[PDB]
Amino acid sequence: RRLLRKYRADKKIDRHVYRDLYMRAKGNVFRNKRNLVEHIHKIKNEKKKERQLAEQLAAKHLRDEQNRNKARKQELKKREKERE
Amino acid sequence: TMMSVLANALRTIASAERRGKRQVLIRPSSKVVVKFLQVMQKHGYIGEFEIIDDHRAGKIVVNLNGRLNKCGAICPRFDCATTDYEKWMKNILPSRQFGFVVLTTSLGIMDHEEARSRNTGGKVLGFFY
Amino acid sequence: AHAVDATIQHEKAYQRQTAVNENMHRRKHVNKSGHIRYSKKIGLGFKTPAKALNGKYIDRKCPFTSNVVIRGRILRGVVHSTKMHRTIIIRRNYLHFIKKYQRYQKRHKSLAVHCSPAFDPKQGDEVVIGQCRPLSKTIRYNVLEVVS
Amino acid sequence: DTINAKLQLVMKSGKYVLGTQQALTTLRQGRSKLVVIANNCPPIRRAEVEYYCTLSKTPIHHYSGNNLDLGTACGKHFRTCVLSVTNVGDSD
Amino acid sequence: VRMHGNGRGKASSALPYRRTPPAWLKIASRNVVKMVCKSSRKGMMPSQIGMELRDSMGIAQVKNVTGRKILRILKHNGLAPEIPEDLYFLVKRATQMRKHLERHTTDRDTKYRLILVESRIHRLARYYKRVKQLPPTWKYES
Amino acid sequence: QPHLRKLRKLKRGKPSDLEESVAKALFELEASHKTLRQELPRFHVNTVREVKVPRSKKTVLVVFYPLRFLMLVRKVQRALTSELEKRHPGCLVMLVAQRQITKRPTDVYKLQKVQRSKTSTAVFENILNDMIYPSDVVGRRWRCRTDGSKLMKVFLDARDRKRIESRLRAVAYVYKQLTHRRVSFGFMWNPKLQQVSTR
RNA sequence: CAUGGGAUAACAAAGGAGCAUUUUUAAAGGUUAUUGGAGAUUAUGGAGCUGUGCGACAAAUGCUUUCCCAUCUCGGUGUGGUUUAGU
Ligand SMILES: [Mg+2]
Repeated sequence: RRLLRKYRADKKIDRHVYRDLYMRAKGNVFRNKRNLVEHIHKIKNEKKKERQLAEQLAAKHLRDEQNRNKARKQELKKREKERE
Repeated sequence: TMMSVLANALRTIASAERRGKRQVLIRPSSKVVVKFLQVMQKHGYIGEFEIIDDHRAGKIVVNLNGRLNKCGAICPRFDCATTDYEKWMKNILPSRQFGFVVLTTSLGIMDHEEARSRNTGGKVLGFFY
Repeated sequence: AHAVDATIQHEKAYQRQTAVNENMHRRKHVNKSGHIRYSKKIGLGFKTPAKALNGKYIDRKCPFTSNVVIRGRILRGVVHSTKMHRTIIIRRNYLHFIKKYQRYQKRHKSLAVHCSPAFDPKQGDEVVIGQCRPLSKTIRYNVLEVVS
Repeated sequence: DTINAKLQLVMKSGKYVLGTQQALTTLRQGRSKLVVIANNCPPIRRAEVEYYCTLSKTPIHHYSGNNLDLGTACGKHFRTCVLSVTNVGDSD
Repeated sequence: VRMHGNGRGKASSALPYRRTPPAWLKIASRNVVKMVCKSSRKGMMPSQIGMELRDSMGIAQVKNVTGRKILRILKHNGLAPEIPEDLYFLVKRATQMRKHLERHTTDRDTKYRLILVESRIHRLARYYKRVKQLPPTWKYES
Repeated sequence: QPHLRKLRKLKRGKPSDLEESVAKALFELEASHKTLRQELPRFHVNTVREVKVPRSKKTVLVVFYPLRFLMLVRKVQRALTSELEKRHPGCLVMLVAQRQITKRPTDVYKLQKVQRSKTSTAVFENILNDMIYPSDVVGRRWRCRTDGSKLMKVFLDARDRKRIESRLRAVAYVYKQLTHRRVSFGFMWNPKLQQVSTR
């Protein structure tokens, strides 16, 4: 619990991960400090991988929106120029 | 719950033929049912039939000449090799001289004599004689 | 003259590939990142994953970055469990024909398959597995491709 | 119940505040449009909220259930004695 | 009617073969969309919206006018119910029974109806989870 | 020429005689006619196809327009076809939207991805609706004769009999020329009760 | 195990706003061949990357729109129906 409070105060973990690990520590899931630290590092690595994937998807979405808007404005220019 | 539309249709036709009716209404309709009806119509066991569109599974009105002794579906659709035609003719047909076994082949829905001539197997749909 | 990679090295013995010497730079065994990494093209028209070519993981049982070769049966299955480390259980579902009743039964077989870190399959994913030498008591196959 | 449908709609689209203290805060301002009080409410607190509603000309509804029922009808997992909807959110 | 009971009722509506809206219906497609969207914002489920338009505006079928179903229109505007409409009504049914059964513990008939309603929910929820109209790990709670 | 704006830009270079005549009529109607004035400026056609109906007088001017103008045409189609017909004596004018058909795939996975409006069944029934638009199909039958033929009969409301009966033969022939499919027409005075009219 | 057929089915995916135009041109910016090899260094351009324009096409759904403010008897057709337009 002391390690978990220190990690939460140092912002290595967020309050949700803190709550999950607090209930797991009450539940005899971690044998010692090193086991808890290893679990924390595994969770952090998984979060980093998932967040990298989310950033990649977000970038792809923003590029798709840019292409759609550019095509729409090109269409507007085409329709205005066809007016002759 | 209705599980086989073809079996329902063939059962309805067989009942109408047993009662000697001139026409019978089939509901629901299907592509397989229409293909089966065209096979029977090709060999002359039924007359003209009309497909009625209702923006759902349609209905079929079949005119019946009294030439159809019995028609029925075979469930499940057992696989039939080209060597198994004689076995099925023995088991379900009244004779070797008349009656047809209807197959689902990759070349389409056809009677067993046509399928044998095309050297193709498939799944048995039903029979009529 | 590189720094010891913390992420890879946690096994009480230095983790390294046995095909190349990572200390001395040569051309072909150098990936995009510039590190010396061994990778081979397995046969049967299977592309080497980009993570195998440019990744940093060390796996002595990977079909693309080690001496494990693929020969024999190429099978298809669906991932069933990923609870082990670098190993997955796949399930092959099939119909068995009972001759007497002219009908089928649903049957399944479970296989332990080594999964390279180049892939990240989840339960329900379909994978292509190739036969290799016995890697453990039960493992006889390696993951070659993942289809989501 | 009509009030249950209206509350569900306000939760969906409108703006609301839960608790007696925040309801009194919205009543002191000119923001409250409707006040819902559970039949469980302590009588003095209910009298105080009703007095605020009368001074502010705010409609007041006496819910047929208790604070647990009001919290459930709000889609909440806690109990609320007083509800105050600040924006009906097209409800009524 | 059929599921969880011996009823064999056939009562239903029979949609017409001719889908073209009548010539006297002068309401434009866009105005209908504003009507359904504002009726949903008024707090009506898709079924209630359709009955309102049918009985008052002469709009027999919203789909035959706008080309889109009422729920589809709400989804496009984001107004779709979070929980599907029917699953909402069954859950409300089960809740109302359970409130009744708290006070009447001897009401064994309502207990029997409650089992059916919940055993119906756990197949409807299975369907919506398989169809991804509901989150995975969505569970009905008594 | 200003009337050439009522054609697709590809056709403006060397328009046909029928296309130029239709384009000129559309350009005049866009200002002369009260109802057409509010719709025709946003409108242009693809091509004009002439169809000779055997054993009949007059011809059929099949006018193809982009499918994106479907609702625009349906708004004023009855006025538009009547105006074009009086512009072209001895002719019938049919406004058919140009629709694309995706050939039916042989793969079950590609079949699930087919846009249902691009299927031949949907397109062919939409073309039939285009050529009879003021009237609507009230019933559809398939007569499967004993010789293997399958003829489709389409029933129209008997009210529209005095308005569409003359052009029904032309509609049937143009439908066969465009879809390579045969159609027969009948009239029901009580489509609800499926009651056919004798005459 | 290879190959041909695709009717009947199976497996998988989706749950439909949970979604996705091409082609001319020019200009603006930012560890490849070839120079006779081989070892540096350089710069020059390709080619992609954006944005500025430009020409020719399409487009399954009308921006010559929509919404929000504000000012105010003639032809064709059939043997009578049809878009007008006068009553
Ligand atoms: Mg049951």
